[PDB]
Amino acid sequence: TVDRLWAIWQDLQRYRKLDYNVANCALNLLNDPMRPFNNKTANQDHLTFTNSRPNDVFDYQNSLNYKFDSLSFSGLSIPRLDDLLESRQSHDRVFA
Amino acid sequence: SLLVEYFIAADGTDQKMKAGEFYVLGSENEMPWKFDRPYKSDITYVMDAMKLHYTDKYHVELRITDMTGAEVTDLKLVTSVIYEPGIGNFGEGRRWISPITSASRIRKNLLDFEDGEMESLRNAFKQMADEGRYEEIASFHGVPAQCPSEDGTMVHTCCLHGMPVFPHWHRLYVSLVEDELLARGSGVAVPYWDWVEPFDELPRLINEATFYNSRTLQIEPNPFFKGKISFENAETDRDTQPELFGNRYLYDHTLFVFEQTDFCEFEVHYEVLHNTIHSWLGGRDVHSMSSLDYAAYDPVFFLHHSNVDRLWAIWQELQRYRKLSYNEANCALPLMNQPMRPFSNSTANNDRLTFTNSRPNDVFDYQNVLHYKYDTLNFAGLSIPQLERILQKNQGRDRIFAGFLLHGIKASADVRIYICVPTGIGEENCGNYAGIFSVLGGETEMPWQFDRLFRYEITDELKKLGLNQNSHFRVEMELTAVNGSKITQKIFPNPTIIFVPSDVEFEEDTWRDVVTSANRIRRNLKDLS
Amino acid sequence: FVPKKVRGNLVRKNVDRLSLQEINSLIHALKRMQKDRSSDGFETIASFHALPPLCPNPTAKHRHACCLHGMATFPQWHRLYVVQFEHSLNRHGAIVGVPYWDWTYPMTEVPGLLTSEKYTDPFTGIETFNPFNHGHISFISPETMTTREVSEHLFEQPALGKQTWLFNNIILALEQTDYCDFEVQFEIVHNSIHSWLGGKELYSLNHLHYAAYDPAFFLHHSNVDRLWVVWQELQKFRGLPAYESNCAIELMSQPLKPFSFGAPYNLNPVTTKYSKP
Repeated sequence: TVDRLWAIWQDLQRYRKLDYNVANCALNLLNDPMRPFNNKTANQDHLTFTNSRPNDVFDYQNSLNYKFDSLSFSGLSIPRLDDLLESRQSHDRVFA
Repeated sequence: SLLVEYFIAADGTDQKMKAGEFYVLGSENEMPWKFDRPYKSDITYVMDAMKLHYTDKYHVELRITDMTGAEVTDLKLVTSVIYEPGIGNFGEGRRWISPITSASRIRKNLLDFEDGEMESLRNAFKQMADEGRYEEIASFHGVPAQCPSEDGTMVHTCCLHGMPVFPHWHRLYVSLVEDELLARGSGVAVPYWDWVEPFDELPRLINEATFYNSRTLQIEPNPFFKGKISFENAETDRDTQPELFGNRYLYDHTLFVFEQTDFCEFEVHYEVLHNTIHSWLGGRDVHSMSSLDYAAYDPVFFLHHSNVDRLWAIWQELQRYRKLSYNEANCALPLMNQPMRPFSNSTANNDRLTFTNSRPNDVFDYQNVLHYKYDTLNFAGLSIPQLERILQKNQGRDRIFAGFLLHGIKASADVRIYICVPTGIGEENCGNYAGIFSVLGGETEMPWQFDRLFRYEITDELKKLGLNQNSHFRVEMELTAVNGSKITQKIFPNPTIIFVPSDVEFEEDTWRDVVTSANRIRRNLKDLS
Repeated sequence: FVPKKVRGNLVRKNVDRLSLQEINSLIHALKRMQKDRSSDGFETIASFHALPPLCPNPTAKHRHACCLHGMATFPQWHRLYVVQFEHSLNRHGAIVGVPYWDWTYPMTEVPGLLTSEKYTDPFTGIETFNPFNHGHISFISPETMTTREVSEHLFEQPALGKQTWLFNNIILALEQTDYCDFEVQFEIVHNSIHSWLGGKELYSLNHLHYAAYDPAFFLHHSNVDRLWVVWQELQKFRGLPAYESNCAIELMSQPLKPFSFGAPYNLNPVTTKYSKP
């Protein structure tokens, strides 16, 4: 479910015409293979082994071969989701 | 009886020129008759002859005489003049037609050849070879320079390479040689060797040094193996780089060449891509394909440049499909009228074909003017609709390119492309292979400077590093000249990197909820049964 | 703390801000509507204001007419009056709203398009009469024109401690938090340019009868409107009512004449519909 959330954001990023299968954020980390999955032992799953680098796993659909039933959130299409989010941004807000 | 002669006159000069006449049949006794339709004549040649645009006047004047020669007066209205677009243009009327042309000398794939066609090609070319001719043609491109300009202070090689009219020139080159090939009794026009398809060996025709002659029943030297350079008393040799064998990168590269809407963008990617083969094939020897000076003397030259030409041809056809200009260029205009310097020269070009059409604009319609055709203009077995389809799907995703501002170095070299990932702590850099492309040149080549960037798509290599357009990295080239030992300092500006958003949704195409591999659909736990 | 993140309205620029094209369209539009003998024309609209009287009804034996002055509803009336004018030259092909010249800034000169006798179109290069320079009072005589006299007080500059009359009294007007007090100050401040551009001349801005025949009037009053608008903004800043008046509310019911007529005299549908202050 947590993963699903990420997926939605990615699609959200697509709608915003910003990076979704790429990360301009954390550059030196995106190429280090996952320490347990990359280990020759005991990870013998070839799928995960070969794709253990973070950059490899960005687009779940093509590399890990799955989809979520719907990527709309709480019954909201991604456009109207962006609508809600923008309207939310439209008001004075306070954070800790 | 009413013989009627019609001429065209313009307001400007005023030029008068007869477009022909016609006869209407008449008698004093008669059935009353008038046409419900205008009688039309073709008038196109006289219009082109006056250098008279159809939009400017160009108003028409007629005189009418009876049988005795007496001039009858106040006769008729010829007011209307109509303009008919070619059926082949596709812009407004007729659907895609693949229009018919003069279309002699069909050019076909070297692979689809038969033993007969090959032996006949070998023999014809031989006749061209022991006699004087082919060298006389290769000298148009090669190192003995013929072109001093503009004063001229110094002399340069004649072939055009930095410019957008690069294809045109070489187009004509192949034409020329093919002409004289056919005149030597060749069964077929010059074939294209398609290197876009990977190969474990070289093509049969050019590879082996000796072929078996069936007619003479003896083994004889293959004329396509090597050309002689007798004015320096040498022979073309070949050192094939291992990078030539089996790489499928040329497919993607040609793909990005075809994407080009503009003619000059097309030209730059087209020509860098063309440089590649030169570099891989005649790599290390000084007298070979790789050095611009001696490249033409190796027969494979035209075998190469017909193929290159084919690519251009395909693009033109693609442009037809796109309703963009296919036989004209909105691109760099002042170059399109200057006649090709070796072809326009009264000496040593005695071929009237190449002489008359040495102007770039004359070489656009290859089928009508140079009288040749390619067997199929499909790329990788793909119809032009299919090709444009693929191209659009290619434009459907986010892509990342490396831009290269190129110019004439004194010499041919290979630039290789590497991806630099800075390490977190501390600063570190530059060590992962992305690509490779070539620049071609010789000592006395005419200087040149691209007015636009060459693009190399680095998207996939970045995807394999898990990198994005936003992720931290830089692009470094490593430059190795034609001399094997030679490596260079910083001749070209550091590679730019450009991100093109998908139509991707970045630019053109609307939000589409894209199609993927997408097995194993995951669903909400509550929606389970 | 993160702070908060269908024909387009006409924009009334400052006069000196106007581009050559805008000045062009304005000159030509006012030219046409000045030649226009229709109700949409300059003479008719200027008739609205005073001397050929239209109140209470144009049919009255004796006519006390017409524009509201010296009362709480003074601004509203003139606001409506301006949009009247405005719409006309919007229909006559002005690309921008009625220019204003603010006396909020100190003055050394009367604005260009106002004072220059002739105007030369940059695009056609033919010099014509400048429509804004003066106006003709047709019903008296074809020859009779509005004339002007500029009082020296117009060009006052801040001294060491001193500041211009207009600055002072304008801020004194904007100081007020009550609409009616605002109004009583505001109108008098508004009278000063009338007096200073008018002078002793009869057919001028100084005379109530003939004022609206001088095109300047309207540019002037554009800024007048702006002043009110400014005040409104001030009120909205103070958490006080703008868009409503708690004082003199009874006068806010009585509809603006002759905009209230509809009829043959005025329409302009939008102007009639909102004839209530």
